[PDB]
Order: sequence, then C-alpha cells, then structure tokens
Amino acid sequence: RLMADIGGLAPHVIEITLPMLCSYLPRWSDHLNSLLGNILRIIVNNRLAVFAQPIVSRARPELLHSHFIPTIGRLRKRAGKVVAEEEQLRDEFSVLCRDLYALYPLLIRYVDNNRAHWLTEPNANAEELFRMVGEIFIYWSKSHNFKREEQNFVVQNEIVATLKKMLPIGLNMCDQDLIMLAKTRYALKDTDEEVREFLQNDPEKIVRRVQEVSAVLYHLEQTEHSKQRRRAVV
Amino acid sequence: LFAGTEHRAIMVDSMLHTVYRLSRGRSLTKAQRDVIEDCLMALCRYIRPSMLQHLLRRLVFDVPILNEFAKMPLKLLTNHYERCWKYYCLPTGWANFGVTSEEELHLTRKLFWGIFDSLAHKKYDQELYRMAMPCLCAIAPEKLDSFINKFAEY
Amino acid sequence: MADQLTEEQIAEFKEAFSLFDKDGDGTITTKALGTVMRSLGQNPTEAELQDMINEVGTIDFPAFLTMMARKMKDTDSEEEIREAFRVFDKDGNGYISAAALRHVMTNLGEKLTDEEVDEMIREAGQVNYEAFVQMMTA
Amino acid sequence: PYDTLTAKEKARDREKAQELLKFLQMNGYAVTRIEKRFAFGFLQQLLRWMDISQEFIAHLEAHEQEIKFFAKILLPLINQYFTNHCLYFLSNKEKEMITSLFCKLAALVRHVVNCLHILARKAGLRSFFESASEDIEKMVENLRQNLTYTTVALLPVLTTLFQHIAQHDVQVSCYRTLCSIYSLRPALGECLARL
Amino acid sequence: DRVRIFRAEKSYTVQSGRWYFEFEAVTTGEMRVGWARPELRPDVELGADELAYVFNGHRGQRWHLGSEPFGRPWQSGDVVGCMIDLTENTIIFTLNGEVLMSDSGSETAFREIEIGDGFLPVCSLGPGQVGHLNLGQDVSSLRFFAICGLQEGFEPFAINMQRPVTTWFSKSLPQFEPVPPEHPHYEVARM
Repeated sequence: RLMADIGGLAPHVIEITLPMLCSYLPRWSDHLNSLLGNILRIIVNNRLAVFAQPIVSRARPELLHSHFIPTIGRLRKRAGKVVAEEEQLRDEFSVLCRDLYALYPLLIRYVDNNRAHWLTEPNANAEELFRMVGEIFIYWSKSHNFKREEQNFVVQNEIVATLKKMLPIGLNMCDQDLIMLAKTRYALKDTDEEVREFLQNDPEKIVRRVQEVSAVLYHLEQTEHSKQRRRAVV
Repeated sequence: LFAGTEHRAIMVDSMLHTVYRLSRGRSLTKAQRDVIEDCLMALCRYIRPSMLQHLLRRLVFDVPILNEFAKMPLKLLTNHYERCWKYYCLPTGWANFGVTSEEELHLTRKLFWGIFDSLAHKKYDQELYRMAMPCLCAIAPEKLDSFINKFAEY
Repeated sequence: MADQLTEEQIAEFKEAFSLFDKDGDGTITTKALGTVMRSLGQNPTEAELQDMINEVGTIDFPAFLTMMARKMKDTDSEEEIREAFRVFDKDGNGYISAAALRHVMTNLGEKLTDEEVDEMIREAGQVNYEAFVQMMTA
Repeated sequence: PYDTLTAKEKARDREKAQELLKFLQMNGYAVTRIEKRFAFGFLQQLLRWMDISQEFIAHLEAHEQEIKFFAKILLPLINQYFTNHCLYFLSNKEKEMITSLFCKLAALVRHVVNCLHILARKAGLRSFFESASEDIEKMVENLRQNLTYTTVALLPVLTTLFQHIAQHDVQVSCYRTLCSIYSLRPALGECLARL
Repeated sequence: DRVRIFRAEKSYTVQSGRWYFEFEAVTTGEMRVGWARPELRPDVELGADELAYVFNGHRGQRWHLGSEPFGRPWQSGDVVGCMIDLTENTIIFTLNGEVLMSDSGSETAFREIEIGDGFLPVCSLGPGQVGHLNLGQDVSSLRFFAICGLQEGFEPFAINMQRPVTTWFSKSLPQFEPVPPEHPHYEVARM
C-alpha cells in the first residue's frame, strides 16, 4: 500500500510521503512500526518540517534505535570535525556547524520524545550510547565559541534542546567519591582515569564519564549564574 | 494605598462621586483636567470592583452618550474590565475579594446597552474608532377618581 | 531661558504687539492681547489666557513676552521627545542593538560615560526602544 | 434620571408605586396597561451582528458608519469576544446561532488573514455548510484576486481540518477534495488527510 | 463524616535532605498526598491553609492555600510518588513512575517553599476512599523508587528505622479543649 511506496521511495517525494504518513497516523500497529522504521531510515539518509508532526512513536523499534545511535555517532563526528577546524586557527566552520545543528537538534528532540521507553529499561548498551551522545552534547555546550553561533541559529530558526536531552539521559547514565574524583580531574584536566588509587583509597570509563558530567555540571552552574542631566541628554 | 478601604467604604464612594464631576468642569485648562483624569484613573485602578459600582451607576449613564471627552473614561473602563474580567464574569471570581452580586451583572448589561448605543451613534472618525475599539473588544373616569380617593384614603 | 525658547519669532511678536497697541506707549488690553495672540496663529482658548494674564489691561511688552514664553514652553517638551526615538539609529523600531546605543552615547555631546550608558540601560539583555528612553526623558 | 436609574435605585418608591396599584385593586378600580438572560441575549446580539455582517457583505458586493466599523472594529470586536469566549460557546440555541454565523461568515468573506481564525471558531445552516463544501471542492478543482482567495481558503482549510481533528452532504465534497489532494505546501494535504 | 486526615508523629519531622514515600491509591476518591508543616489543625480541610502541599488526584489538582489544576487524574491501583528536596527547596509529584507536569510543564509541584520548622508525610482519606500507605520501611517494598528517585539521590523515608513509624490520625469524636488565647472569633476575659 502507501507504506510500501514510502519504503520504496528511500524533494517533492518526501513532502508527498509526509501526507501519507499523516494519513496513516490518523487512520490507525505493525504498519506504524514499519512507517517509523522507514522514517528513521530516511532521516539517516538525509528541513525542520521533515521532523515536524512526529505523531508516530516507535515503542520497540530496536533496529531504528541502533541506527539512531549510529546517527548520533555521525552527528558527533561532524560536530567534532567542525570544532577541530574552528580550533585549528574562520567563522565559516562555526556557521556550518550551526547550520548542521539546526537540523540535528530536530533529530535529538525526536529521540528524546520516545527516550522514556528506553529509560524504562535499567541497563543496556543503549546506556553507553546515551553516555556517548551526552558527551558529544557536552562537548558542543562547553564550547562557548560554538555556542555563539548555535544560539543565533536557534533564535533564527525558532532552554536548550540538547541540554534537555542530556538531562533526561542523566538517570540512564548513572561510589559517591567518583564525583570528587571528577572534580579533581576537572581541576587537573586529565581525560583518563589515571588516579585509580584515589578510588581505591569498566569503572575507569565510568570515572571518565563522571568527569565529563562534572564538566557539564560546571557549565550548567555557569549558565545558572540623572534627572539633573536628563534635559541635557534629551 | 486607597485599595483596602473596606473599613470606611463611605470615603471611597464619596471621592469617586467628586472626581468624575470635577473632571468635566466647564472652566478648565488642558493640564488641569488631564491631571484630574490621571488621578481618577489611578484611584480607580487600585479599588475594590464591588465598591466602584456606586460611581459606576452614573458612569454607565454617562458612557453611552459619549458626547464630550468620552475617550479617557472609555480607556479607564477598559482598564477596569481588564482588571476584573474574571472577577465579574466567572462564578468563582477572584480569591481575595468576595464574588460580586447581580448588581454588577446588570450594570454590565447596561454597559452593553451603551455598546448598542455607541455602536452606530456617530459617523466615521479615525481617532474615535482607534481609541474606542478596546472598550468594545474588552467589554465581555369618575369611578377611577373615586378609586384614587380610595388610594388617598388608604 | 527666554532667549533659549525662541529667537526668530521675536520679530513677529514685536510687530503684532505694536499693531495691537493703538496708543503706542506699549500697553495692550487683555482683550487686545487675546486678539493679538489669535492673529499670531496660536488661537489659544481664553480660559488659559486669563490664567496666564493673572500669573504674569495694563499688559506691557515685557509682560507680554513673558506670558508668550510661558505659553510656548510647553509644546517644545512634547516635540523634543519624538525625534530622540529615531535619532539613535536608522533602525528606530526595536532599537535595542548595542551599536545604536554606542552611536547615541559616544557622540551625545555631553560626554556620557560607558558606566552612565550601563546605568541608562538598567534605568528601566533586551530593552525596548521606548522603555528606556521614557525613563531617561522623565 | 429615574428611568436610567436601576430598580435598586428606585428602591422603596417603586414598591410604593406597586402598593398604589394594589390599593387601586382594593378600591376595585385599577389601571392595567436576568444575568443568565443577559448571557443568552448576548449570544442573541451575536446572531444579530451576524445578520448585520451579512447585510454589510451584500452591500459591499454592490464610508458610512456601518461600513466604517465593519471595516475597522467589527472584526476586532468579534475577535476579542471569541478569544474570551472560545469554549464558552461550545460549553444549544447559542451553539446553533454561532454555527449559523460561522456558516454565513464564509459567504460574507467570499462576498483579513487574522479573520481566518475567527472563521475557524438548522436547515439554513446545513444548506450554507453544504454550499461552502461545494465551493471548497470547486476551488480545489480550479487549483488542479484568485490566488489570494485560494491561499486564504487553504489556510481556512487547515483551520477546518484542525477543528475536525479536535472533534474526534459535506461528506461527498470532502471525499472529492481528498481525492483531488491525493491526485495533486504538503502540510495542508497532511492536515486534510488527518481530518 | 469529616475527612480523616493521617500524618506521622511530630518526632519524625525532617528539616534537611531529600525523602520520598509511595502511596497506593487502591480506591479512587477525594484523596490528597504530600507534605505539611508540623503544626496542622485537624479541623481545616487539607490544603486550605499554608501548612500543607499536596495533589488531589480525583480532580487532577494540587492544593496549597487554594487549588491549582496542575497534574493529571489518577486511576485505581496507581502509585503516587512524593518528591521533595529540602536541600534543593523543591517538591515534585510522581504517578507510577511518571513525573507530573503543571500548566507551564514544569516538573516541580511547588517551588520557593521555605523549610520552616520542618515537614512530615501527610495524606487525607475521603469518605469511601481506601489506600495503602508505604513509608519505605523496606527498600525493596517500594514499587517505583527504582524507576524514579533512585538515580536522583532521593532516599526512602523509613530507610533505617528498625520499628514501624507511628502515625497520628484525627479522631472525629469531639473532646473539650481550652479556649485559645488568640482565637479568631471568640475571646474570654476573667473579671
């Protein structure tokens, strides 16, 4: 039917298929899951209106979740390449990064809309994928130079979607001395968990993620922070 | 500070009678009437809506005619409606002040009678319509002689 | 004061007062003063004219100029404020840009300080075009 | 004036006058010639304004005070009303009057862009709705001052689709329009399909 | 008769930290769940005074010095969570692991609430309403503590108590009590 044509269509074609997706959503299942998978594949292959009206939510896509994890990795790689180009030595790299993040935040919001179902599950490799996605988002957020263009792009497109997505994954990301170790690492700028005796007085990756979370917490704390001459000047 | 005059509501009602009468003085200057109108608006802003009804009785007679200088009273009425729309309309009203009775309801009915009157009272005028649209928008035998003698006797 | 209010209109005022006074001694009646004011072009109401005469039959040229200055001082205050809104920059509407404020302040002519600019901004980061200007105007 | 004055203003004197009539009855010779009601009559005045708007549209199809506030204040007045009383109409004689007014509103517009929202939110009303559906089908066929009217209708089409979604002779016209949309701004088509 | 308000003992008042309990709404009805000040008058309908902060699940409303339409209506057999962080000065309400949202969508049920003398669990049972209240005496007894609160650092109320927590209910039977010196309506003078 229309779902088969949409799957075989993988830009007037996308716009036409969007009305078909809307028709399928109001009419309604297995067809809904197939449509969600096709939409995820199309988004991976490829414009905020495309992510607009995301009525269909995939409860158990599994494969689409893995693709979004690869999609999150690809977005992280693009953002890191843009950041490295900007930090090499001009504003064109920042403009391109902002333009890319204009569409990437739509995918991030789409993932976070249904991330509650994944958050219901206590432990999985999706937790590691969410940790990596949060690390990428924190790398973008802590870069105030990139933020100078990201905020402008967000205002033009029309309190951060990436920050909100990272916050919802905070429960999935998670002794208490790891926080102190993370603070020490932030004070010392040590990427690796070199100080294992401090914890003694797998887990190393958890300590590195805790250091990243401490940096994100520091960024969040920074974010949280005459009549006589009137006639003359007039 | 005038608001909260429930303890001596008589004073609030009296000043309300005097200020509106003084605003329409025959011998006046522009600034002299302007400051009086500003004083009346400021006093009416911070007042209990139920207690304003005594002066609103004359205000709802004066508004429909709109003969002279109706723009400032129209703006004051628009401000009062914007202040107490949910109080006068919704059954719950506002928390602190007690719910107004049907007196204010029929006063608003007379205000809508004035809305009828002023809807097509005058011809086109740019300033008139421009400054009067917010109020409309924010409005929401011998034997008989013997009987007479009997009445006198009664 | 009087010189700073109006300069070019003094010739018209003198001619009107000289024409009004038939005797030429420099004394003009209150009705004659009102007629001269109407001939000038102001056409003010007699209600304010009587108050101005009382505050200032025996009205002389200096008293007449004092009354005219008192009458004409009020309109310039209303006229002055309007131009300041668009004087800051070409983009008068939504003039919240820091460049417009810098152009207005660094070249004000009164040597307004940057700290004074910040105080004006916070007088009452986005500030409406008229919100801060009204507070400054007072 | 007393007539201007309310019954409460009349107070005892009005009662005394009533008493006088009672006294006349005792004599045996006598002379003989609303808050919720206000709320209902206020929608009655809405229906009267709908009739006045229909008359004004008919006249404009062929300056004065009537035309003046029809052009200037009537749309903002009804707009501020229906903004304050959006669900008040919905929660009936008032509902039927509002439906008739909305049905006649499309014809009156046909004869601003913000008036599309006002248009968004009983034999004559049913006939007007059927005629509006037929006109929508005719405009859809024509697509497959005309451009501005078509765009305004497409926006009103989206508003009607949103109203139908909120709800969950015109059926045949709706099916024909859906078939035309399928054969032939994709958000409007998506909204029509959802409706 | 009157609403039978339940609350814990005054000695169990908590003035710092983040604590949580789960209440089972077995039967739907006029029921409210939350915290309250230690000094609570049994006569006042819950939430009319400034003493308590709760959520009415029957009407999907939250009550503190009045009523607010925040929250979604619950169903029979639903677990209502109680979030509060005196360190963070913030209070949230949870329903079967779902964080409630207000009209603006804010997760917090109540904000800018002073610590004051302290807070203690409180719950009202209306006529015909029956529920099962768990104060977290056993960590594993809480159904939805692992889903929400466990990762947020919140702790069960009776985490370390070795004996059941005593609660104070209001006896509808009237008993004579001395006149308050500052009674709002009636005053007495010894002549």
